[PDB]
Amino acid sequence: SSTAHKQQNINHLLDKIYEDTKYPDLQEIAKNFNPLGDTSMYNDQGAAAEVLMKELNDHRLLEQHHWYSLFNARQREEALMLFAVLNQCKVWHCFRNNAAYFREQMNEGEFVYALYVGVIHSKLGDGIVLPPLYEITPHMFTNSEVIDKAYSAKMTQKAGTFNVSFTGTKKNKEQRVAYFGEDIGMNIHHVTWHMDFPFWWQDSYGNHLDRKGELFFWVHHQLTARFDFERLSNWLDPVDELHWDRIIREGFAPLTSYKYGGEFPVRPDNIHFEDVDGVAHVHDMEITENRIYEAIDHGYITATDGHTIDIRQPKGIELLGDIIESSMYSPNAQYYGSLHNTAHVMLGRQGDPHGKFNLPPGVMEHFETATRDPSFFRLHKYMDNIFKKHTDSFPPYTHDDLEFAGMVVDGVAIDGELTTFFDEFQYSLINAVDSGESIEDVEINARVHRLNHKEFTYKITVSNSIGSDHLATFRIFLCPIEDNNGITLTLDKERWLCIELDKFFQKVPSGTHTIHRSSKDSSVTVPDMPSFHSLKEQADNAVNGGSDLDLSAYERSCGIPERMLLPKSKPEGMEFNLFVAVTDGVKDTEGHNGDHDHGGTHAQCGVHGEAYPDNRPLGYPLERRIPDERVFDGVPNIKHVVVKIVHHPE
Amino acid sequence: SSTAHKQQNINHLLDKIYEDTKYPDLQEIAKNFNPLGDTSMYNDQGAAAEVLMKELNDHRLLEQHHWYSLFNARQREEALMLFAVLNQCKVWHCFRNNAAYFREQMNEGEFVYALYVGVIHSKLGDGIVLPPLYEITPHMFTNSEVIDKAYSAKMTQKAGTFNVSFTGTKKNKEQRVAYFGEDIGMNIHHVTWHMDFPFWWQDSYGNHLDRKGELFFWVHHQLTARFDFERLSNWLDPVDELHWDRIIREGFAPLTSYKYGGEFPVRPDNIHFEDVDGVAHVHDMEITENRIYEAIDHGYITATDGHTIDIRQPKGIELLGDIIESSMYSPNAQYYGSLHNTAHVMLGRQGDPHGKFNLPPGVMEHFETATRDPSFFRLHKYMDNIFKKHTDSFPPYTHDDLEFAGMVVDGVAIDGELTTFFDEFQYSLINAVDSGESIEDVEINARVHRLNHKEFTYKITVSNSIGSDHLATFRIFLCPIEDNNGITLTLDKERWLCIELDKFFQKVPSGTHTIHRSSKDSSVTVPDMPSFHSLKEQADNAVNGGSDLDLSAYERSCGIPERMLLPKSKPEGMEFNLFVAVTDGVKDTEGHNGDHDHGGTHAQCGVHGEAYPDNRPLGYPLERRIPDERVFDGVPNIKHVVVKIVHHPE
Ligand SMILES: *[C@@H]1O[C@H](CO)[C@@H](O)[C@H](O)[C@H]1NC(C)=O
Ligand SMILES: *[C@@H]1O[C@H](CO)[C@@H](O)[C@H](O)[C@H]1NC(C)=O
Ligand SMILES: [Cu+2]
Ligand SMILES: [Cu+2]
Ligand SMILES: [Cu+2]
Ligand SMILES: [Cu+2]
Ligand SMILES: [Mg+2]
Ligand SMILES: [Mg+2]
Ligand SMILES: [O]
Ligand SMILES: [O]
Ligand SMILES: [O]
Ligand SMILES: [O]
Repeated sequence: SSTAHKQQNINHLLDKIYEDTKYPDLQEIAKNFNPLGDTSMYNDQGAAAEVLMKELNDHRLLEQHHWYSLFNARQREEALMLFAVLNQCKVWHCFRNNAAYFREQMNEGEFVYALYVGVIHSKLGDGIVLPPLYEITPHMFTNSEVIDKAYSAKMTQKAGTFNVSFTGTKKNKEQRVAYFGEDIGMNIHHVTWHMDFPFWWQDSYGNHLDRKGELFFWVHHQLTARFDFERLSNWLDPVDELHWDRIIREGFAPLTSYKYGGEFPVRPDNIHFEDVDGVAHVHDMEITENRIYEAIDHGYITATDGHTIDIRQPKGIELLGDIIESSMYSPNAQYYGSLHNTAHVMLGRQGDPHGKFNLPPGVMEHFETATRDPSFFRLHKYMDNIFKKHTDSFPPYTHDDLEFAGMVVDGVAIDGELTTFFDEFQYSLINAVDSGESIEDVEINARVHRLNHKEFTYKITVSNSIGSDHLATFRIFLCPIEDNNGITLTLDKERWLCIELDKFFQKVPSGTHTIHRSSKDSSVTVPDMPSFHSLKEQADNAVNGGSDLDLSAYERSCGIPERMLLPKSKPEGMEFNLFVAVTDGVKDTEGHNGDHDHGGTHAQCGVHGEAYPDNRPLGYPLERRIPDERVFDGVPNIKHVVVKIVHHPE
Repeated sequence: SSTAHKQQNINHLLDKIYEDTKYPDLQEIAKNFNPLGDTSMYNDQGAAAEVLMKELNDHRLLEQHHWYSLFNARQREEALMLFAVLNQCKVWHCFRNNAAYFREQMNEGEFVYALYVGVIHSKLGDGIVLPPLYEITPHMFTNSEVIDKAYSAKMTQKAGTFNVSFTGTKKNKEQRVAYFGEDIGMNIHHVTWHMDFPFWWQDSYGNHLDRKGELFFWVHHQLTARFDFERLSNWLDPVDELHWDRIIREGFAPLTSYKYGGEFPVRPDNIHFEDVDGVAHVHDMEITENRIYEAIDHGYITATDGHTIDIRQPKGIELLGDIIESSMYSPNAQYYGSLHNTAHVMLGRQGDPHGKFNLPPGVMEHFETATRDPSFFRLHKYMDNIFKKHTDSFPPYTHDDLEFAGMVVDGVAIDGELTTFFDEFQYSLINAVDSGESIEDVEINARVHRLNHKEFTYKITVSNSIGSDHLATFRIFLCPIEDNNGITLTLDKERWLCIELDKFFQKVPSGTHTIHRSSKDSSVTVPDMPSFHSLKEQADNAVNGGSDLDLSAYERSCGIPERMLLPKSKPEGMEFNLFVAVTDGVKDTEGHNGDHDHGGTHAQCGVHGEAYPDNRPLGYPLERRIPDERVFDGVPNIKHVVVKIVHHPE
């Protein structure tokens, strides 16, 4: 019931997840605990526990040792039944005991999902650090070749560390950017964002997820823009957008497998979409798309009873994210459907669209794996352009809109060269292999090459010519100067390609002062996850003894990995525009304070258990059309400078 | 150097083929034997050993733990270099020592292939029974799910027997006939036929393979006709033929994996052929096809210098098989290419035709696996129709052609009901899993359901009204009466669909006599292979002690499995025409004797180390057009009767 004991409990529950628990205390609980024995431990007096126990007793739950997809409606419903129980627990012993009990009864994929979102969305989970999913379920992050070497290492009872190479061949130009969507941390960022902001969320679970639909737009806009920056760095053109009536040019072979369920399916190059039995017809996707664009071009969403909901206003983008994803916040799912989530399944199933071949779900049908597929970025550019029609519909900002009166950016510079490189990172495959009973384990690791960069610090010189210190928001973006054809981009053509590097609030005293901000402190990024082995060691050292470790150290798992803050760029160097906008922090943070702690990842992942701290539209001030660059040049609190990034190859 | 010791040596060499040998004697030989140390052990005084050793010493051979395809030109060349050495050994110690030495140096797939064809084509191999390849390399015969359970059984050190189900789902109508092409014995029949009659054979290896090109036509004609009989039994239409300019309707997901190389690739439904980089353009296949048909319709094959080779003669079909397969017997590979073998690769590679995805060869690129793919039978019907244009070009047989004067078939009947069913068969997966060092093995088996039938005996009453006993050939075929639409077939429309059930030579004494022939004695079929475990036990029992076991018991591994002699048919029963032709055995066997032993599989697999014993065209007397059924009805030595086959489901 302390953080050390809770962390250890979670560590134990997630250990060797494909086998019955090996911890005597958890075995005893799974044997003897009755989820219905004392309903006073629940806030709903047992309602959720009754629902799940009835499903269990009627033999209606998915078996153990079976693939699980969050996009599968019934499997999701089953996972959410366990989430609902955990979420109702008043105290930790309820949470732990129900987790231990249902770990041994329910499908492992459902259980892991429910336990993670249960920890994230319950106050009882505060202070717990979830192990990286690439060590809890390594199959979802590790190609089949390396798993086989792990299987071989286990079959032969010999330790080893095995190198993971990217999918494809050098003949496949898309392999040039495999280090983006295949990065294990980028995959954790993506799954964790959706765990923090789930489309199935209903506020009856206990609280509201502030601005979720707009953050849904923004986080995926940033994934798309970041991927395109890697393409530009590797002599590739931007991704095309998907369209339902045109071929998906770039196929994909994941070369990965489920632990149970077989190899992930492949998609050949240059295929037309086919209807997917049990999911949707291609034509249904076109109609859904049309209906969303009808709302955007009408300027209003149509409610279930036909009345209009105005979207010509700052929350319009959020309501659009609600209906596009779609989430349970959608005002009218009967009419607007679920374009984005259904599209994930439509794409994921194109290797077996009629269920003739007994193929498991595609990589697009899991947030753990979706960015590994090149078609992820074609789909999300397509979706991004829907949002962009709405954001482009507003009048361009004026001088008066943008000016922070009395605040001028005199200069922008960086301390330290902008240098990227690849280094090596290891994670454990032990959870992927079968052990027991009464046979000892051996160390089995994967080694991956990952993008990284050297530390740097921004130097932003501002002059506050008001006679008072003022809170300011510093908004930092990296923008392309030229496209892959060497063509110089206008600001209007740059703005939608810019990637967010940082956003922070800082008091600017009167006078001229230099603000320093380290790359490591970015509110866009989070560090590499601590290893499962490290979390066990720290939790065990605390429990066996008694030591209050400041676990309030790790960031969150949602956020672009720190190592991927910068695009790869080129060995010969590339020049980019570093764009800084300094805006009125008093107005931006009204209702959430400026001195308050906002965590390490508020730019795209918000603040755990709090409202979103920045009132401005996501992407401000680049999210509206800029047809006249003179407007931005005339605003003293906006400035961009040219910076150079060099890739250091091996 | 005796059969017991040779069998044990082979057993040891093939044991746990993915790991260094565990037998101390073979380890010593691999360490100390010099293939170039005493050239007097070779018939070529070491020429072949020098070629292979140079390749080995120059690091030019395929690494161990890598996929192998006989259709890969360079990998085949490497395997054949080892075959060439084994084939030159004068005595067994040369054969054994070179096998042991190169087992530890060469790729395991190349080694197994070379060792099998070396045993088959060397007189030193006489009396050896090769273990079934499904136990030597189980990955090539076992779906990935079951291998994973084997991997799990090994990782956990627990014995088990695991059920293999057919690929696909019940929504896939092609799964109705998966028991044909996925039968492990049918796969061994196919690989062994090609090992007995390899397209790479050159007579400089020591002997000629009699009528090989015509047997190539015939064995594949019979595979195609037998598959279509299973389709008819399961309410399916006949397979369509492939065409290079039309879609391949039926895709395929093997759900199988290589031990090294990854999962076998899938082919989606309804794809057009694409050019395959490094293999051929689709257009090249069309041109090759056209050139073959030009020879057929000209009535002659064009030699390299332009002179004509007449094919309007009994050996024409053989020369066509030579140029179509193509084999090294082809008179003009520069012009006629290799339609059939290239088509195997063209089909096999359609999941990755441009090498972008790092996918290993398809199931069509191994004789072990090719019949698992539905497209196998569409390709081979296409090829079969090329041969049929030639065979249809000859004048129909006349009464005088067909009559065996003084020999009448008075009656045809069967002792015993014709009943099919499915039963269970087990084979070991131990060679598929990793062991060692110094850790004990455990029993790991696959259980498959396989077609089978009850024993029956033909009763053929003949009257020999010549005043002398006469040798006769009994030719027995099963022919459809109606197609899948309930339409009654004419004899001309039946004949190409008939399947060979038996062919035997027997002296018919003067008078009226009943000939009895058991289904078990069919010259078309061979029994199930003895298990690797059984072969080890019998060889070990002989070596450790001294006992001359009549190993001259097992048939061969080439031949339709006995269990698959009859089509499945239907639970409600199906009627077929049983066609018996009794022909002049003196003329049919001229040059090969009648009383001589022809083995158990001469109909399609010939006689090991001897000429083909039947002079008639393969398929006689059904291989020419029969436009006038009156001709066959007027021949007393031909008779057909209606028989019923019933399937007994579980
Ligand atoms: C794996 O990578 C490490 C460093 O990244 C290297 O030392 C080692 O040689 C590699 N192993 C293999 C088998 O290539
Ligand atoms: C496997 O098949 C056997 C007989 O074919 C049967 O007894 C057994 O129940 C099957 N096992 C499973 C797990 O279905
Ligand atoms: Cu997402
Ligand atoms: Cu998405
Ligand atoms: Cu063949
Ligand atoms: Cu073939
Ligand atoms: Mg299922
Ligand atoms: Mg290779
Ligand atoms: O997403
Ligand atoms: O996504
Ligand atoms: O073949
Ligand atoms: O074949």
